[PDB]
Amino acid sequence: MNSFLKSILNTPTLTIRDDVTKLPVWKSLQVKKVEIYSPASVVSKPLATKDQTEAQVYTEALDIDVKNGKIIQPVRLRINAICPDLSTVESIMNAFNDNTSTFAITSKSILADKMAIMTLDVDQSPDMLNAAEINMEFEQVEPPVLNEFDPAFPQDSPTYGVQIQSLSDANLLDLGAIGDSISSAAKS
Amino acid sequence: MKKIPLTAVPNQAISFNAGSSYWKIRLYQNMDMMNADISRDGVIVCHGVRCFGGIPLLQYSRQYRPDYGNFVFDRDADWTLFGDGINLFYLDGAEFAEYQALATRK
Amino acid sequence: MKKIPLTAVPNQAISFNAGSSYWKIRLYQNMDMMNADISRDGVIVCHGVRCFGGIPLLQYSRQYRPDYGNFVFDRDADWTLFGDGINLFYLDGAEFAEYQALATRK
Amino acid sequence: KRILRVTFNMPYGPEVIREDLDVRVRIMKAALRIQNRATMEIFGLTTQLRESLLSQFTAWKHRQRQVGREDELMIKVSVEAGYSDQGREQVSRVFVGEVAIVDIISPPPDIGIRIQCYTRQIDRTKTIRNMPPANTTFVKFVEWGANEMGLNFICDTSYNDQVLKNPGRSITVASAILASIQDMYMPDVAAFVDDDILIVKDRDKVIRPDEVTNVNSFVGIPSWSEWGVEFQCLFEPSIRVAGGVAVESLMNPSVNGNYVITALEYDLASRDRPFYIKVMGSPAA
Amino acid sequence: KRILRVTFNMPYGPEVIREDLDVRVRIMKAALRIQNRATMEIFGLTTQLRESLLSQFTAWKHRQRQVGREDELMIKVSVEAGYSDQGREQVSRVFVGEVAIVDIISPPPDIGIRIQCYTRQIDRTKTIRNMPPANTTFVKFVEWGANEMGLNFICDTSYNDQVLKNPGRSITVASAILASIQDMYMPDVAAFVDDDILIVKDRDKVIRPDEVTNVNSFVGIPSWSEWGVEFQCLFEPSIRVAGGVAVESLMNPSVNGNYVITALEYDLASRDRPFYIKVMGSPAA
Amino acid sequence: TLPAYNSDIQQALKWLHNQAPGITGLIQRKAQWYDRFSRQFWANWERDVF
Amino acid sequence: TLPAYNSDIQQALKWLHNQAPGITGLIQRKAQWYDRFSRQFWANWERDVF
Amino acid sequence: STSTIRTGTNNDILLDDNGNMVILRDVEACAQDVRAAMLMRTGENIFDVNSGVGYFEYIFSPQKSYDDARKSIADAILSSPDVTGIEQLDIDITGEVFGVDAKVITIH
Amino acid sequence: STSTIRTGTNNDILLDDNGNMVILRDVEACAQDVRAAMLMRTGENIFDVNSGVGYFEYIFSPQKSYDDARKSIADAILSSPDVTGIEQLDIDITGEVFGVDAKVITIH
Amino acid sequence: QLTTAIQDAQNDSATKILY
Amino acid sequence: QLTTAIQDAQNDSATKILY
Amino acid sequence: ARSSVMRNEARIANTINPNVSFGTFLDAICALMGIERGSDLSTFGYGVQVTG
Amino acid sequence: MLGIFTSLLSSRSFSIVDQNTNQLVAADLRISRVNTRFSSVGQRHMLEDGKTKMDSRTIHPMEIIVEVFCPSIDVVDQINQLLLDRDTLYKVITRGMVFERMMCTSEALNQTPDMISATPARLTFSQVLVQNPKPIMFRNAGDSSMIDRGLALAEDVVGSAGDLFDYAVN
Amino acid sequence: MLGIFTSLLSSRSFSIVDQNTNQLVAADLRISRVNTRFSSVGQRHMLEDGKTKMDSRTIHPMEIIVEVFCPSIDVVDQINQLLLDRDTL
Amino acid sequence: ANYNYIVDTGVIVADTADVLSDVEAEFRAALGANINLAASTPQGSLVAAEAI
Amino acid sequence: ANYNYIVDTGVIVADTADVLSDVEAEFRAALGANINLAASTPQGSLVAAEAI
Repeated sequence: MNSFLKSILNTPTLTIRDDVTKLPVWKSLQVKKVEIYSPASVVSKPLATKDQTEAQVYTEALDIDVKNGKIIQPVRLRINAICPDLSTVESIMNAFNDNTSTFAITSKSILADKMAIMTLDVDQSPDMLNAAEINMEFEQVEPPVLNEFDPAFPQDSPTYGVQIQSLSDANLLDLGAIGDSISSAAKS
Repeated sequence: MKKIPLTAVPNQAISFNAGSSYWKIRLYQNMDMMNADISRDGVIVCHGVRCFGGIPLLQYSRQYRPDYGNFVFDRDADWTLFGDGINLFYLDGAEFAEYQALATRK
Repeated sequence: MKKIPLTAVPNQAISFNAGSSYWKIRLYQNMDMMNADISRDGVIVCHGVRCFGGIPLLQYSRQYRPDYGNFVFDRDADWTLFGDGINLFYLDGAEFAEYQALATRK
Repeated sequence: KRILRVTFNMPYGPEVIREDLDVRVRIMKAALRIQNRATMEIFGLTTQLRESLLSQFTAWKHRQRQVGREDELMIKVSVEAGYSDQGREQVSRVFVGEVAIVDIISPPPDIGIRIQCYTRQIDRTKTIRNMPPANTTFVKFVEWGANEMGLNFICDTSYNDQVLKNPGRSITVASAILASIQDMYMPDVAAFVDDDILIVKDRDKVIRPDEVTNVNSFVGIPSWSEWGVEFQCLFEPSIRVAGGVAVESLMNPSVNGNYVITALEYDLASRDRPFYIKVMGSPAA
Repeated sequence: KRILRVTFNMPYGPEVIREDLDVRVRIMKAALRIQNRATMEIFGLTTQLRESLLSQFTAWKHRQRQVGREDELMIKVSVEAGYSDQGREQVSRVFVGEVAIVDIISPPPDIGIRIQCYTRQIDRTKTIRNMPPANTTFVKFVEWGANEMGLNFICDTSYNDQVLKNPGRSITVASAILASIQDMYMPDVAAFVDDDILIVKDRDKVIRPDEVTNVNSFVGIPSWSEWGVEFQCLFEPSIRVAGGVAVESLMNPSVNGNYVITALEYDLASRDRPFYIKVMGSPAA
Repeated sequence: TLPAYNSDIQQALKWLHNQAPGITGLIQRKAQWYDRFSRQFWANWERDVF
Repeated sequence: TLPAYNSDIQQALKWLHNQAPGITGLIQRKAQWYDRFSRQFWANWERDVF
Repeated sequence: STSTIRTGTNNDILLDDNGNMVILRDVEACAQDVRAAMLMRTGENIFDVNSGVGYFEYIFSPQKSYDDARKSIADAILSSPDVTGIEQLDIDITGEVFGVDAKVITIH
Repeated sequence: STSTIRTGTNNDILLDDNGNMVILRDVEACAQDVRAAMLMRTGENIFDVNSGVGYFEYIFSPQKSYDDARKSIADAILSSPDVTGIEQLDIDITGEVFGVDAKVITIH
Repeated sequence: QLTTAIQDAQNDSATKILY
Repeated sequence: QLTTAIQDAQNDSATKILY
Repeated sequence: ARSSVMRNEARIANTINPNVSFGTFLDAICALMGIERGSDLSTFGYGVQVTG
Repeated sequence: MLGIFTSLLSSRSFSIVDQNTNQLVAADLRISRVNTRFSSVGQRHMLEDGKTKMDSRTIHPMEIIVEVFCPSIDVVDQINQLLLDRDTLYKVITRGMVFERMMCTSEALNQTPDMISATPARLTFSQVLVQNPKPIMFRNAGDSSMIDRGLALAEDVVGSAGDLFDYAVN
Repeated sequence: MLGIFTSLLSSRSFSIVDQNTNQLVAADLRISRVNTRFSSVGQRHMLEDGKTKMDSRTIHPMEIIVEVFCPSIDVVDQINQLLLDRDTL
Repeated sequence: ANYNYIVDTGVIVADTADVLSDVEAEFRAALGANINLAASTPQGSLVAAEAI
Repeated sequence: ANYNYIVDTGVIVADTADVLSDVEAEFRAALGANINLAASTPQGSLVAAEAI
């Protein structure tokens, strides 16, 4: 039953990373069940069809209509696990309370990313005096669209327009232009 | 003397109503320097103005009378220290004339 | 000089407001060529016009006169390559007159 | 097995939207000046059909451009609804008018449009071609208005032989003709336009006395009103506005009698429960 | 992380209501004479904050008393909304106006006020201090109106060099100036006030041609309309009223093109789903 | 333009009318006449045009 | 300003073209020409300005 | 309808007998593109940076679980045009060989 | 990007060899700040009052549980800028020693 | 509905003649 | 909400009562 | 049939206009002025030395 | 069910054939149960006297719920690709019962200590309703019906007629 | 859970300490189970192309459900005034 | 294609996203309407070189 | 492939252009020695674009 003899390319090791720091968070979080639900939404009303056209000129029209009529809802995870330490629970609670939190849950072979905690249930019962059961839920904040993007570089970055509205006057030890001139001539 | 908010990004474009005019400066990192594209009231005033500390942006009189103002960097432009350390200030006609008078006798 | 948006389908009809007029061109594969039916402002200007590269669609004077414009195919018409490779361009009166003046000494 | 069709009129031709697509038409008509309305929620539109319809429906080409001398300025659409069983049909006509509003109600994955059509939205007419009569009778002013609007007229009233001085020389467009005819003599005789027929009649009289509609089955109960009897019914392709009705109720025995129709509220949904018409009726003389 | 602030202006100072409190701001702006509206529901108010705000918001002291010569008569409140991630902010301004109405929608245990503000609710101004021009051009009447209201102006129209005999000496208060500028020449050139800038321009022209906003991501589908294209989007702090837009859609390929903005519907809820802006746009010339 | 044009008249004639003397006879006769009075006619008329 | 600018022309040479003649040859010669006609040109033109 | 300049095993532009450039189209082009995209180390595109295979972060390193290597190879394969999906991806490991095998299901 | 004047174990300002003040930044600055914040008794900041470790109300008292002490130490550690969380807060007792060990996960 | 009533109210105020 | 529209169709009242 | 003829007649309707004619019809029209479409032949080398 | 004598000792029960390209998809899933539930709605209308007319009936789209076991990671990836596939309609053949125009509405993987090697999954497809289930097409590419593009607002190019002439000359 | 010593064989697990006056209350409840469920809500936003941006997250208030045994009427009244005590946390 | 980045009001330089898109479109029009300009391909390498 | 320097009479640096031969000579001897650089071919189009 040697559970350390895990598979090589289907390793049953849950690894919740952190998209900011790329480090494993909440180790020693013995996991008992993982459920990955990925929904979608199809057309409900009957689609129209314009027949009396040719072979394959109907095909791309139908393909575009089908590409146009189904909307994807991103993934939710439900991890049921057993926390042995108070440090892990405090970290989980603080991460949940933090408004901004994106993690990358890697299940047996699933690599779902940009994932945020939705609900967290901590059950303390007389049959588990030490440790406590955790039922945590996750929702994908953003599907993994590939940012083609203009990288590697401070420069070559796309121009983003910050439309400022009202301009503040000034502060510090400044007397109009003479203050500005002294500050500039300070060479600092 | 009005301080223009900045954001620590390499390339950006800021449009605002200052001094009875609609200014728009696009600041971008060009190699090891910074340049600015300045457009007033839609019509573009100048391109590729290399940015320095204390040195006026609109360098030519045609671009700043009658009392149109000017933009001045306290230090040499560096988008890494934008917001915290390097500020850009706008001067109306009178304040910029006084700045010219002070800076032309140094 | 305005290209007309086309779709890679064998037989289609596109209507648009170009050159202060309401044009409508129906392009269809006839045997092994393309034919076009052109209707301006409701009335039908011509039926079964062969589509050729460079040759104007509205051939006779009574149609493209006066300054109404004309339509030109860059290459011989082919609905398989419509939108990518073969385009139809619309010329107003002056542009089509200059096209005629160039094309009559060829 | 409801059968509902929305038939547009476009340069290519009529593209009939059948009942297979989810359609919902709320028509509201009345014996008033105001143009009768029809809101149309149509889902299941393809990209090509949306391009062919919504791009043509526009409020431009008469404001920032010229492109207008006659019809084809705005698309005229008719509605043909009814029942069908054993192979027979019952498709009547319930609305004719031009679209005026177009929006989208339901976003993806069901891109559904909602248009708003009004009867006689061709107030984009020719600013009154023929001058109105100087001194003439009421029936004659009605005939002139009908001829100007291009509609056949049914004028049945006791006020026809009454002369008017300057009957509508301030009229600015064709639609205002109906407003003027409604403005003069408004205690009873209210004129309106039902589809293609301009009706000028007293409010207590039936347009076609031989066309009384005996009504015995109702949805709900035929109830009273401060004017007459009001009741909802399943779609019968024989009930128009201003028509005569011969209500014979069971639940309410005091509402039995002959009534003329003043209002009409069609609510037809091929893929939904509401397929009713609501009738406001007043005592008929 | 959405970041939404409601910043009042009271004698004590600005009291910024942050996004931690449940705030819901529905702003509706348009290119009309009408004052743009903002309805903001704020829950979680303490007793002290309620007494500090609602007591100042009142319609008295100018009807049954005097206490009035300038501003401080009614509280001017601005709205600053945007996004924030990685430490960088995007808080732009989406509304500036004075409160007019105070109520509570939600009773205890969540005592949440609902207050109604309109832009330029200082209409009880100094009853026109400087007399309007006797005979002048449209641009100069617009300049006089902007100077009287105290707002900077953007006048870009082809009707500027048209003399008016006698432009608006029936005006009673400062607000009616905008109604007058709207009244004259009103097929296209409609004047409005966006925040503190009075814009007078043709309806088919953009205030800032260099400031087109390329839009590629929408919520739902960019659909056709009577005039142009209508579409909803997530909050982008670069879309104003009457600005230029460069719609590039995927679901609908025919709506691609350049559009000017006519109407804007902000719906920002820090603690609820709706954080969208809806744009009405018309073809740009 | 490119992807052929069919127009054979005999395309109507399924596998079913494989041993049929009649439907096949009618279609063959009609195809022969349409050929003789359209294709042959236009070929001779173009020979005239030349 | 500060955080480098590379702009090396030869940055467009992936690990795939490690033993390639062609792609590597073309990119190297293109880089040599852009060097000779931009960097050398501006160097000797600044020497001119001096 | 993907098209690509035909190259040899040295990843260099290999010409035909007449000294022209062959433009492979559809199936062969897609196969060549997938092979080329799987040989690109991550962080090499100064115009994508995040693209490429993790030959030094997930492969060639004492990585605990090779699911990340599988995901990177799958992403690299899917990034090529007209690929749609992968029918099978084997990550077999010999003594010192990281044997990988793909069964791309390209549309054409 | 925290920065703090360098201090010694005696907890005064300790200068360098040149006679200057060193401004530690990021990791060392955060470590010094956390150590300083864990040595501050509650009620010592007249401008925060409630801040600081409960060294007399939660530790050093004949108390029933030390979970309040754990909460106080965690709050004191987290109050420092650029701390985010605590990976481990081991709390061991010897006869008298109230041993506390932290595993702060400062980002920078 | 509010929106349909609003649109109907807007309709009957659009004739060719501006004034 | 028609209540907000009702509250909006009340703003047309300046200091002039004129009266 | 009844469609083959329709396409044929629309194909050869305005064939006498040389700016819109095609094929052998255009060849006929342009042969009046002496402009004659040539023939597509091939190089016909003879006497090539073969060593074996 | 009966209906068909295969007389074949290797018949396949479940098939998800991609309608375009006519290819098997996820040819390895271990199916365990299929429920193809239909649906339709009545329009009960009470009317005056105690009675109720149903009026017509609407044929709501059919749904299929398939319980499967995925024994391979490539199969899991294929199923995820099916869920993310918005541009192809599949055809599901359970047991002599063919359903075309099927698109995956939902999918739920389950990883439990009861199954360490494989993963149970619950696919759910829904049918895409069309106006005409049986379309009419034409063989040769000449004879379409015509589709109209509506108003186009012809875009702008800058080439003058000289470049167009040179293009036609070449 | 682990993370803290006691070296003390008399630690009581559960405690309801009144915030003001910092005193224990209902010091005689026989706790049997505690369930501390967190909550938060997403802002799913479908957008044009098949995709749904989750936007931000709102942290709903924590809830705790405690099953207990009250062994005495005094404890029952203490819980009743706990529920009726509207002015202390 | 390259517009005129010299103009008269000083040099107007565009972002590398824009110039890369311009070179990409020019390569696409020259070589083939559906050539893959992936950075790992030879054509993509040439495009990146002409973008730097 | 040269920068003519009018030393004292025109004071202006003049481009020489004629870089098509140079770019053809690079495609040759680097990508090969026998490439058919004739137009209407992919390499010819690439060379023409690069010379432009």
